[PDB]
Amino acid sequence: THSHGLFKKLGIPGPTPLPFLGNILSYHKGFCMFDMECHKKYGKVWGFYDGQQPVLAITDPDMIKTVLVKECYSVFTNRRPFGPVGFMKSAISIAEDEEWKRLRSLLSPTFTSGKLKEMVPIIAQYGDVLVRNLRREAETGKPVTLKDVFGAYSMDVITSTSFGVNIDSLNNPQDPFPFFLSITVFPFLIPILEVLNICTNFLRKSVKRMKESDFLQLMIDKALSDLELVAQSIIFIFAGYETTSSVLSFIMYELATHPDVQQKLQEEIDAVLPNKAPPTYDTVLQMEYLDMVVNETLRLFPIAMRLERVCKKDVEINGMFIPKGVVVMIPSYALHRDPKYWTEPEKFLPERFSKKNKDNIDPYIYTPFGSGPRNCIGMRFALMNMKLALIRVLQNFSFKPCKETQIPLKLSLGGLLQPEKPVVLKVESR
Amino acid sequence: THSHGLFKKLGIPGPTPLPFLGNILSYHKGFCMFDMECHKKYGKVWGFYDGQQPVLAITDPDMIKTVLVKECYSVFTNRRPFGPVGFMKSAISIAEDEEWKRLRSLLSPTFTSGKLKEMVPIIAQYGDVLVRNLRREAETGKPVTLKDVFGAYSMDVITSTSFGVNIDSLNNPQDPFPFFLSITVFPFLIPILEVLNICTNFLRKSVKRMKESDFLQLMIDKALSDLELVAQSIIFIFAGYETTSSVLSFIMYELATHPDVQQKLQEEIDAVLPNKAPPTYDTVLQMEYLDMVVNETLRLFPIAMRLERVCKKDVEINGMFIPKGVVVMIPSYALHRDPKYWTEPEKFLPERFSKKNKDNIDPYIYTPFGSGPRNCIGMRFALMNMKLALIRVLQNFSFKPCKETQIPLKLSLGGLLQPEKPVVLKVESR
Ligand code: HEM
Ligand code: HEM
Ligand SMILES: O=C(N[C@H](CS[C@@H](Cc1ccccc1)C(=O)NCCCc1cccnc1)Cc1cccc2ccccc12)c1cccnc1
Ligand SMILES: O=C(N[C@H](CS[C@@H](Cc1ccccc1)C(=O)NCCCc1cccnc1)Cc1cccc2ccccc12)c1cccnc1
Repeated sequence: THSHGLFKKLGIPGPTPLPFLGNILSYHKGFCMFDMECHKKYGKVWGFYDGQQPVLAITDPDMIKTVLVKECYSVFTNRRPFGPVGFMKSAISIAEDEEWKRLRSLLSPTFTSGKLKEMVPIIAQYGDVLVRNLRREAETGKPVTLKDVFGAYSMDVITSTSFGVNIDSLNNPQDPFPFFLSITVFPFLIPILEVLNICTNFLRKSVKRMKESDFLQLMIDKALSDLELVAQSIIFIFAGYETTSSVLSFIMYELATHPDVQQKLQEEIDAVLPNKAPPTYDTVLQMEYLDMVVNETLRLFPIAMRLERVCKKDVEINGMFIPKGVVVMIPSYALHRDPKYWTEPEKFLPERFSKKNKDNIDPYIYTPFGSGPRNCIGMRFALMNMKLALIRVLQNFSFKPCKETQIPLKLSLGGLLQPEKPVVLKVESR
Repeated sequence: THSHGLFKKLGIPGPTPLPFLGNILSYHKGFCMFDMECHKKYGKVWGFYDGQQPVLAITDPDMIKTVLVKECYSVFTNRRPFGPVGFMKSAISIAEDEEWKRLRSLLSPTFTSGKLKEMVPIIAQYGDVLVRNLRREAETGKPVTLKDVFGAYSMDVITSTSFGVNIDSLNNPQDPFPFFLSITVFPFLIPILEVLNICTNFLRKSVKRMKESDFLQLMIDKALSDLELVAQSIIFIFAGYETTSSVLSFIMYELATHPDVQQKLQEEIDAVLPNKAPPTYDTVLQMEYLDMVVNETLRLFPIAMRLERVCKKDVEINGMFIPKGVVVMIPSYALHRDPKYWTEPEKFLPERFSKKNKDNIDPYIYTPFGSGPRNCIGMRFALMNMKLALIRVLQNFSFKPCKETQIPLKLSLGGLLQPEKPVVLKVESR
């Protein structure tokens, strides 16, 4: 508990840290409730300890703009060190400084407006596998676990949008994937596990055997290793499955508990796409209410909850001294629910993002995809992927609450932003 | 042994590393013999592994100038990480990047030509305690352990040149101070010990109680903490004792085994200082042969043996790619004995440093005090301290080999550059 006097010195409020543990016992209600409580207890700026690690929480939109944008390349370049990783240290999400800058430029032309438009005719296939897999569980009046049929779709998308492998995700899906804590109170142990190779060889040799003799194309086309190829593929595999399915489950819960929004969305889909027209790249972007629903759900459920940057050297941002080594954190979940910015923040209201009202929204308060040079590189792909899925599903089915549907939806009091009970809804055919 | 293929990839020769251990088993003859052997086996550039840590050895004087001078602030700023340290991480010798740059500027005016000239009237006291402590062990024909009477002098110097405490170092000296290895093959364990406070509180509270209510003066006069004061004091205490005594023992051994040089030096001392005149700041600098003896001894015995810098990012120096994280090492001991630069290098010959021959010496081959911005900050003080001691001792005593004198002198086959057996010589009074 030696370094537990930093914020007392700097005159920054926060919860009193216990020795060794710091303030980690306060995570018993989850990161979200802890951040929402501290945002009320200490105001605009406070600090806590993840073990011996000082973490300063900031809410000033100017100070957030400074960290994420103005001083990204200079001071706030990297996220919190995460280990043990092994060869995955070369992943773009985990790499640091110059190595990250080289990876960012190398992987950036994957999600251009042109490369995304090339994927719309490809994504349109598994949307029909998604509907037909749902039409079976709908003609039988059997409630549907959404994350299963969504994850089956989300897995089909990422394997082909990046590589080209086509699999109906109801036969054998070759893609499998607590203790993830303790690292906080035992980071000294991270370099320890850095050597006993505790990092499966499943795609470590299978994806490594991407002989191919797309994102896989533009890579072999400084330079990039074939393993540097494996680690990035795993990263792009991580997001496009779990994030895509979890948000789509979050959307259908809110569309089920708010039937008025679900119908108003179905009316717009039939308008832009008459006769159940196939969704194209440009017709998806025309739908504004679909964008408002996705934006409002991501406000209530920012699947990242927090944004983090490591302060690599002493700085004085927006009139506040911040010492080297301190982790700067932006409580995305708490800011998305801050009543000082959102009227009735717990209520699902897509009209916050109407073009009449989308101007009263600060882009450093609503940050579902981060901000600055190190934002979510797969943002445009993710939004398009989820929107292409919502259109084809709502064009065919309507969703109603079931007997076993968790109303209201508890968030996972544990680590990652998921529901406690899975989202099960009744599916009816139009 | 995963990272044991770096030099095989780069096409750089070196000894084959065993798993986990790397090449540390080759240290069984000491760093010096290992460096001298590898300098012959692989030529101008080679690499080895300190456990899993790659260390690239360079001998090209241009590449040495690049690392130590041209690219010091940019790439080669810090030495190898050393731990566990505790609060001593703020020491100038251990600090890194900006924190070191702030410490360097803050402590640099301590060893100016003016501040050194203020210490000559102060150092002249304990030189007489050194002579009188020797005159007792000389009027009794009892051989003298040099490092005892030298360390007693060297301890008297550092306590007053920096603080002002006066003690005859034959009563109780309040200054006490293997496993130091393993860190190489167990650095993962360094952050581990970083928390169980394995770093005595002896001067940690005594020197901390430097109420004083000099180097201590110029400190309280960005800013500097009072603990930042303790750590630096300990650093300055480390060098001025052990380094000063060990080199003075190295000099008297060579002056004893080479009586012709010892007399030619005594003749110059009586010339510049007739009637055993007290040595002053300017009379010490006039003595060239005294400088040549000190320089030649430091060639045969560079007490640091090696210079090291951590390559903080990918670079291509003098036409050689060097990857991030690699430790760049300059084998000072091996270069000081390189026959490609020195004629009969094992032979003590102060005439190498005569002004007729001091021009045939490359300053990036002879580096007893390092080079560049991070050179030995206490160089000018150390040379003056040792020279002020040699003058007053040789003005009174002559030294001859004894029965138990180790001839030839074995170097310590262990870690730090010391003799195996201590240097014991017979002392006679002129
Ligand atoms: C609803 C979907 C998604 C959300 C809400 C989301 C959110 C985020 C957030 C908050 C960050 C951190 C930004 C920061 O710290 O400033 C991030 C980073 C990242 N995202 Fe996503 N993400 C989503 C989907 C995806 C997808 C489909 C990909 C496909 C490759 C992806 C790839 C990445 C990568 C590689 C990073 C690391 C960026 C870097 O380190 O340069 N994400 N994402
Ligand atoms: C015969 C006497 C001495 C020798 C041969 C010697 C040698 C060296 C060497 C080789 C280095 C490393 C240079 C490099 O890596 O480039 C160094 C650094 C250093 N020396 Fe000495 N030294 C001696 C005495 C002293 C004394 C009396 C002091 C008094 C304060 C001192 C203070 C330091 C410090 C603080 C550093 C670290 C420099 C930095 O990190 O900026 N040394 N010395
Ligand atoms: O990713 C989850 N935990 C991460 C751990 S780091 C790493 C994952 C990893 C790589 C190699 C070995 C072991 C693990 C990573 O590359 N992760 C972002 C990639 C997908 C992605 C995910 C989300 C948004 N966008 C892209 C921390 C984290 C959480 C949340 C948001 C983050 C945002 C940025 C960086 C780290 C973030 C995770 C979460 C839930 C289920 N499964 C895994
Ligand atoms: O210092 C010796 N071991 C060092 C270890 S790091 C540190 C010492 C320390 C600080 C705080 C906690 C524990 C240890 C240090 O501050 N050390 C240079 C200071 C004196 C000094 C010494 C020599 C020259 N000039 C100044 C590595 C090293 C060796 C040799 C030369 C180096 C040169 C530069 C940096 C590290 C060097 C050591 C050696 C022999 C006996 N006793 C201790």
